[PDB]
Amino acid sequence: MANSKNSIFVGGAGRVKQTIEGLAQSAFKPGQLLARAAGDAIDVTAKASTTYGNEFLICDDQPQTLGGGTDVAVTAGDTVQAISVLPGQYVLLSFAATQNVTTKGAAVASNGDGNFKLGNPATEQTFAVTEEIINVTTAGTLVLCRAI
Amino acid sequence: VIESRRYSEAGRINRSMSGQTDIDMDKTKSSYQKMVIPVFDGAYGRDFRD
Amino acid sequence: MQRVDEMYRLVDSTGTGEDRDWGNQTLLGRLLSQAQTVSIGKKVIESRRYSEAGRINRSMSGQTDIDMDKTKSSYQKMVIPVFDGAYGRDFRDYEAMRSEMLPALAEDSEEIEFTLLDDVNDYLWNGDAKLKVDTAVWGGLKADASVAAYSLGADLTTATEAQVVAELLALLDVLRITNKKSGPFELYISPQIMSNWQKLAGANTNGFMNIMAAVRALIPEFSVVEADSALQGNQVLCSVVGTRGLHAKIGMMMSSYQVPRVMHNDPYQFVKWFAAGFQSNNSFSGLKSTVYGS
Amino acid sequence: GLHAKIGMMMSSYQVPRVMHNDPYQFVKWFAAGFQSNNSFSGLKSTVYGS
Repeated sequence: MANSKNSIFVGGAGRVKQTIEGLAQSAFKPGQLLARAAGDAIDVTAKASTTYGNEFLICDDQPQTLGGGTDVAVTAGDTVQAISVLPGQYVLLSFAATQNVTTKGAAVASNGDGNFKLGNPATEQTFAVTEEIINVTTAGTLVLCRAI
Repeated sequence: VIESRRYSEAGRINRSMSGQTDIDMDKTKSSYQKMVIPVFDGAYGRDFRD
Repeated sequence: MQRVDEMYRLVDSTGTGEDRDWGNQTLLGRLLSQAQTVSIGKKVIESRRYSEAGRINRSMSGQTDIDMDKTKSSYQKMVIPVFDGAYGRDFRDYEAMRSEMLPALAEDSEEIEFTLLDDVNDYLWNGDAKLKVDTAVWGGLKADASVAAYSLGADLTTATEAQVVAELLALLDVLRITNKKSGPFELYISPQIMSNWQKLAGANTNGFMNIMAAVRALIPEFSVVEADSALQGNQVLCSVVGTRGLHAKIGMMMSSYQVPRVMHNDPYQFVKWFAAGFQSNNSFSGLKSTVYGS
Repeated sequence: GLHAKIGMMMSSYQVPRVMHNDPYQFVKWFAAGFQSNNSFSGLKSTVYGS
């Protein structure tokens, strides 16, 4: 595989990431959309797809010295290190099933389950823009996208 | 048990005509494999009068 | 050190990695060792090939109108693109792995550097219709208009010893006959064909000899016969290397540096970059110099 | 590739006799283990034909 996908923040050689720490509530996989809640705990979003004003908050992969990878789920009830995405960076998202990415530059909406999808940019908040031409069929595949 | 570490391969590369576009980073994962050490034994023996 | 809850196990974190392939970069290892080094910024290079002309009359006396003509010219171009790649870890991890003396950075500089060369092969052997200045595309060694296309008739994976040399000379005669080129040629084969050229001959009924010992005994034109992993199946390639055939020009040699850390929690990052280009020689009229088999 | 690790080399001893009619007995024991190598991707190193 010439496109190795073992780091969820691949967005330039001079751009550092912005980290939002917090507590866990469930066991999600790295690369999914999050939403902070009451107390100081983070979990999956579970908001509607047609709701604006959400912050671009994805789950960073955990450190190598804590048993973390791009497919290892997080341990519940602990400190999950996340990423707030600035506009103009590339990040590996995680799409849903049965959608093909044909052109580099389509709009990336947010599904209600914590994954992303190609939606019409007239009724949902556009988070990012596609940057890789692949076709996915299993829910949970990593697709490169630019956050602008 | 005796364990041993086998790491992986990584690297992303983009081709540029100008030389100024955003380049890509990666890192090396790791995993382990393990063997096992059991014990074998056997004996033999005769009586006293024989 | 050795929590007594689990003190049965034994670890030796030294790592192995992964070995590459069989005949991975044999062709590119020869081109980049004979390459000419140009300055960076020169995106296009050029060269000239003149022609042949001249009309001639004959008589018994000599008093006839002597004719005259001259020689035209045309130019051939290449292109120099830039390749790059990077790698990096965080701050809390690398200070942890520095404690137990795990070399987790030198097991990337010897690893991205392999992937940097390995995506030159996707440009050398497949090309790209993305890097074009005026008309200097490259297209790839199996789709270019500067590469002679020749269709094989017999499958070289199942054929006998006799049909191999009968269909290897029909490949070499698209360089000696219909393209007028000379000099020592060299051949590059698939990994699968190099397997099947080890089996029983079928003709030499004295002892046991293999098909590879027949090709380099009947055809001594082939100066170098190696395997290369870029081909797969029933496909071969014969050409000339050097400045008068398939050649490469290096823009900037492979260098590496470290992005400097400003704050105390700046992540470690390193960058490797490289720039070179490929072109095969053509004559003025259109006499090619490389043949790609099927 | 295919390798072995020996826990304890092959040794032998005699169970000692206490009374005058204790039977003669001897014991041999041994301990080792086997494993073939395996990469990260699953690129193996041994082939078993049929």
